[PDB]
Amino acid sequence: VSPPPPIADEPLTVNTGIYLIECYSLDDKAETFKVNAFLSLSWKDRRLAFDPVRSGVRVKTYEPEAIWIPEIRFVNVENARDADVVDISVSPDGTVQYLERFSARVLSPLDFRRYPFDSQTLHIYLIVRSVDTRNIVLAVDLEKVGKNDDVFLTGWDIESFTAVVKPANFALEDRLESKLDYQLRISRQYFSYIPNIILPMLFILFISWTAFWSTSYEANVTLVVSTLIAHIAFNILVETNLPKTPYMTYTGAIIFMIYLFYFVAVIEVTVQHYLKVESQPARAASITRASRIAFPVVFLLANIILAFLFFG
Amino acid sequence: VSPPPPIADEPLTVNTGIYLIECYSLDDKAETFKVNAFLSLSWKDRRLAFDPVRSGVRVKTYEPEAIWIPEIRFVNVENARDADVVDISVSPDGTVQYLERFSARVLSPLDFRRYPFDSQTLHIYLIVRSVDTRNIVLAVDLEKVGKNDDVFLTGWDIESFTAVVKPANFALEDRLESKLDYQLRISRQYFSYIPNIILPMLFILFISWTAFWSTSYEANVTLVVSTLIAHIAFNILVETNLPKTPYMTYTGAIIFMIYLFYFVAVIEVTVQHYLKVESQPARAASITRASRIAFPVVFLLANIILAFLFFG
Amino acid sequence: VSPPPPIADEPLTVNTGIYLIECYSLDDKAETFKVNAFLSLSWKDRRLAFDPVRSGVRVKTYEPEAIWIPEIRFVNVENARDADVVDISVSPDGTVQYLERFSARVLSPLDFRRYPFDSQTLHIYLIVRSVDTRNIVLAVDLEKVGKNDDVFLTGWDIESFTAVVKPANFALEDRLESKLDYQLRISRQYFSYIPNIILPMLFILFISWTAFWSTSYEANVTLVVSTLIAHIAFNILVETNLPKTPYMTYTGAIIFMIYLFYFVAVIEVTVQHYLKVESQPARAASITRASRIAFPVVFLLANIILAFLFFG
Amino acid sequence: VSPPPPIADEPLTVNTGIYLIECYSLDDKAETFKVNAFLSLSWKDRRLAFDPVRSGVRVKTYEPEAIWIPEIRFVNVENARDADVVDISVSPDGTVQYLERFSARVLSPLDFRRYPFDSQTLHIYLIVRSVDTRNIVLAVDLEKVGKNDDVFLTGWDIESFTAVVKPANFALEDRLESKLDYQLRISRQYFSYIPNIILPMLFILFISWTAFWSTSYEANVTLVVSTLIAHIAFNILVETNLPKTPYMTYTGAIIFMIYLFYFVAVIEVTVQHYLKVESQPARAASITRASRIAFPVVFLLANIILAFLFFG
Amino acid sequence: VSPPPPIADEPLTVNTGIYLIECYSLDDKAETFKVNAFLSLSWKDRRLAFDPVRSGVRVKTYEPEAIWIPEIRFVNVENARDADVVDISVSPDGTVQYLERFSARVLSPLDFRRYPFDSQTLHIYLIVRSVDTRNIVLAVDLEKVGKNDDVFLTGWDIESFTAVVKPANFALEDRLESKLDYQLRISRQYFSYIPNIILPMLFILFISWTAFWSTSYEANVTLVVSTLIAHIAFNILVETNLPKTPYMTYTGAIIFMIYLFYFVAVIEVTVQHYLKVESQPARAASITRASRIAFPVVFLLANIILAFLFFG
Repeated sequence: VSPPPPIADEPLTVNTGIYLIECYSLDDKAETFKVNAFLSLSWKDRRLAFDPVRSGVRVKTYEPEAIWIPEIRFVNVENARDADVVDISVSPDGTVQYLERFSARVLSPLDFRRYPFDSQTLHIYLIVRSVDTRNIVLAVDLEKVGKNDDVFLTGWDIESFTAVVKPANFALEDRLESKLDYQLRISRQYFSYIPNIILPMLFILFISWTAFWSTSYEANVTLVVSTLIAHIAFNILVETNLPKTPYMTYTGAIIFMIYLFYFVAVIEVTVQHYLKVESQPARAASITRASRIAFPVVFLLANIILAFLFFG
Repeated sequence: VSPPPPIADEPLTVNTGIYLIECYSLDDKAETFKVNAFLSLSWKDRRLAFDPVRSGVRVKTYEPEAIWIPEIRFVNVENARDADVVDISVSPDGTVQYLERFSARVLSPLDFRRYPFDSQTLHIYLIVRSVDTRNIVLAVDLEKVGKNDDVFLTGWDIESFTAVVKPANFALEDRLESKLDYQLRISRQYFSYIPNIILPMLFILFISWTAFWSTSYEANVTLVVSTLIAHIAFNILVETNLPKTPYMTYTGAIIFMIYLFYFVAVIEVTVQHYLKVESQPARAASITRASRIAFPVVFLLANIILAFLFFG
Repeated sequence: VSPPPPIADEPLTVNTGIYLIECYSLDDKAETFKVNAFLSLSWKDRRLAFDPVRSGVRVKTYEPEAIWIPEIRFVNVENARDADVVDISVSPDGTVQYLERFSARVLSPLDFRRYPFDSQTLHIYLIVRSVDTRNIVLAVDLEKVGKNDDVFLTGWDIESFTAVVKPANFALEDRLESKLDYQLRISRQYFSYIPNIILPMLFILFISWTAFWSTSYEANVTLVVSTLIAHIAFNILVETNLPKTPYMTYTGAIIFMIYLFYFVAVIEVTVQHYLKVESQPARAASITRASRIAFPVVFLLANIILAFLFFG
Repeated sequence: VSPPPPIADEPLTVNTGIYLIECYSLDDKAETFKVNAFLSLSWKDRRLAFDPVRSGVRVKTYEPEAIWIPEIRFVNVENARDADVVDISVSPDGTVQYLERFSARVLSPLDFRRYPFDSQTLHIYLIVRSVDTRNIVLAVDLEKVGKNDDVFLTGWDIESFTAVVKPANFALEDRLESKLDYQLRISRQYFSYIPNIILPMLFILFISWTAFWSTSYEANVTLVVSTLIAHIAFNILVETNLPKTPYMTYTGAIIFMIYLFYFVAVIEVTVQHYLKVESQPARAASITRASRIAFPVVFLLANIILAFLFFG
Repeated sequence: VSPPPPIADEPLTVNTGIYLIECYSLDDKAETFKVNAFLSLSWKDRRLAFDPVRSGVRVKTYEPEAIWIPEIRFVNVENARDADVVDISVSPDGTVQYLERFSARVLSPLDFRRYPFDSQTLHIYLIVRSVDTRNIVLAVDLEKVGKNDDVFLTGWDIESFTAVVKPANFALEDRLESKLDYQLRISRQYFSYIPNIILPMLFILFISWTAFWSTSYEANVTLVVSTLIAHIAFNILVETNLPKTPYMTYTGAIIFMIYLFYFVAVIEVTVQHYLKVESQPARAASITRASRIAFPVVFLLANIILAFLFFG
């Protein structure tokens, strides 16, 4: 029951790693996802061993639950994980092997700075409660690095799983060596969003620019205002896909720019009508001809500037 | 309590099968459904038997819970199933019969590539934890294949239940023989969707094509833009039935095509008005007469191409 | 603890019945409702009795929990019911009385074929697990038939509670005598729906028919298309009351007919304008005068046909 | 453990009362609210006493949990309450004092007949399970009547808490004396609703009445139909505040009247245009001048009639 | 097990404090947030000590769970907290140290009087149950004041954590010394709301004011009414960000003012048209020219008045 005594005068090291089996339910609204995987642990019990038997009497000895096992916990998942022990075995000179399958609901945030073309990083953290004087300093073994189990996440793809680092944890300067970090890097598949959220809005905006080829005030007014109403309705329609956030994003900037363009178009139409009424047709014609070219060029330049600002 | 010893030098085989009673609540948003059924198990205990009695002293002997029973689990359902044992009986030469009714919330995904005319396949998986050296390799008996209990699922129909296969499970090259697969094949009843989601959108689109029989710019502009607004409003209305997905589907392609058609109609109306203004009525009349026939033919051809692309 | 031995050579019969106290929360979206009631049971223990005492030493003897009681379960409610035993008493020649109050969340479907004027039937099912050889065949006593407790359900009314029948249950040809059926018949109060869902839609539709008294193309186009937009907006507004279903209903047929009428009105307006443009005013006037009478008559005839089709 | 024996030949009376501490979360959709309060109980143990000690050896004696305490339950709250015992003390001649703090989720319905200016009444019910022959008939003490703890409920105000009555409970003519009733009377603060739900709708309706000062058919048609669309959109916007109910309310009647007024306005505009077309301008002018005054007067009279009908 | 006896004739004082680790999920709809922190406690056990050992036999003695520890509870969080004891140690002359990490779902309300530019204050309350005669009067130590753990809350910022005060709790004049108060002061980051909720509404309102530069009745009517519809649609779009409240706020006043401005604009347009019809063009021109300047000035003055009224 008791942990191995500090005979080696060196903290016990526990090599550990996880192996993914199936992950799913990565919703953007609650920043939650489910992970099912297999967790393995190793030991540094080489100086001594409670069962150092090496003869053929007990080949591949397996220990019961009475032997000591480390207790680890995930600091992100709410409630507690469900683990079922499946394999315990002790080799000569200690170094027992302990495998199990678990399930948890990790809590990791997302950064929607580049929502359609963003890359996220899901984090996994675990710690071990120290006992007596010797520490339980953890390490990582690259043989059981994980993944490689044909696991697929819909709407995303996986490029790496561990990139193992050991950041120094800090909690009121507690007596903890470090905390293990597991960073699942993913990328979004953005092709489906182009015909669904991007192109219809551009088509609606381009429809409103046909008012520069007409001289009817009523038709121009109807076109511009009804196009604004249609844009607002489309924004209501696709409000679920767009992320509600307390900071500034790319799509929000695009939408604000579209609103500004609608306002400027209304102003231009009113100015043209007023100039035509006061018997100055040449000025109105010149202004309309200039705007015909000015509007798309300014739109493209502003889009390029935003793309260079929002993506480095 | 202990499993039968390996006397036959052959892994114990457990014939098993399930019999549906009632299934319901197949919602498309969460990809969840509830299953209540009866699970039966058989044994290969023919080499020996803990109760091999064959005389008339104990006719149709029934075993208590102290005897060993296999432990199986469903890898898809969250939490755990609720099972109530209803019948245990031991025959001569072993071969005990063990029946129960259970309930679970299986987790199976859906593929909405052909949402209105799609066919799904719900999956059931179970495994058995091996004990000692002999394996618990599973099999299937066609006598208890299941279904045939007048079970009905609303909005769908059932064509098959098992199509029994035994895929070789893989989890870090573990020592598991295989995993049982149960595939419930279903098909959707698509008749109700035609008057509810399909025909109104086509009527709205066809309303906008009447602008090719008129020469009033204001009336044409009002017709086309208000029809676009009505289309967006209808899309908002039926957004619950249409499935939100991260890939490309059939209805999404149709909707994008409808948006493109609206844009082209606006462009054509503007071009006709501009040509009429510049004192070229013959060209405008010819363009309108050509478009009157061109638009429906192109729509039909594109629909045929999409139907051949999205259905093989 | 053990059930009465089969001394009478006849299966033990358990007379049973429930008495409603309060039912509520009948939501149409989840097809769920809550029932609180009192359940009573009787016995056929007349051949013998474990406590057949008839003297005045123990007047109105009450048994403890050690005596055997039948175990029943509801096959519709998820999880389990909460029951608190309140009265146990044994009379001469057996025939004990056992009363309790329970609570459950029954699962019963609804058929929205005639949603505004429909009549539903909530179902309650229970079974008893047989022990030994004698059966526990159930029956019903009309004295405790139930209801009659001033219980009111909002939005509905109650006309009957039991209509006691005993359908022969079937589950893989199991050894079960039958299953008790309790059918709570209810009817909906439809008066509130007429001024809320029906009349506004008819008013909107009738507004669009005023275009047959005008000769202005722009006014007619604006009227019809804006009325279509208003109809779609109203349908969005009342989408919660209308039931989402995978089959064909009455309101859905009415809405599809309204869409068809809008399309035909647009076609008629376009035809009239085209005929007037080509210097044929008499034909346009005759067509408009004919349509003025044709539209309401056809609407009424189609409504009558639908009412005779959807209600026998 | 056993209750006091019937020595006085009179049922034991338990004086009881509750003292509010904090109440919150009064949502209109689920008709649920949370109550945290302190519950006190008294006894009629004056004929005898299990601990009738009156000397100075044990001043202010406090009893352990082994002594008998009444068991009460709330018939409205689902699941069960959470109670923590904080004070037990026995005085000379019995009359023990028992205080605790509890929490529950009471289930009380609401009547939205006068939704903006309504007064509700939350109900609390509790009963005691009788033991042996003597009854546990309950009473009320006005000293601990409750409230008076600076408790505030947002959106409402409190005018009374108890108005203590003892209705005679009825459940299959059971042997229960009565049931305690606690009626928390509240009133809604209606000032915030006037600028939020009432005034904008009236402004929208009044906008549509400007069509009686114009002679342009197209402008009148646009005004009336677009105002109808705006009214429907506003109704969609404020659909959460308005209560969905299966009976007739005040706001529903107002909304139906507004729809009727829109229909009559459309009819009047069409009639005026038709009369003007047929070379009868005097009749159209007289009708418009009459309607200018007729519409507001009829609206006001109908509002007064509805206000007298819906409020006695 | 028993608390220290009252040897010092002075109530035992328990110095306490919390140290934040991570807080998240501050949603405005449910007024809920999650707190994970470390709680420390001190003792006044200086007069005596159950383990007053001061020799080197037991250096840094640690007590087991058998020793007495105070029991505290949070009066705001529903259900109960999850605490894991991590450190117990007894020093010479008592003064034990007891640390743990906990988690809870605190219940604190919010005041949306100045929703975009508001400052909230989350509250934490705890009490201790007194035992015997000596009190457990609590205090605060500024060394462990808390925070200072690089904790960040999205959408807000933190300026203070404790501002320690000890309000005198009142509950039916109970025997409780006081209740500890912990006030986490936060401020909202309002920059993102300006381009998302404020500027588009102002642009829509300004679009409607271009009707004062035109003399076409139909164009003015279309502009104003369609702008009103667009404003209602935008209000529907941003209804989630705006807080639903039963009192009067700043944004609600702004929206009501915008509705009033729309109504006045409609009235002005109608008056101008009526005056122009009756052959009084000079009066209409003067009224339009006056309104051109009057509308923005009145809007700005009303905004300034509201800003001075709603912010002191």
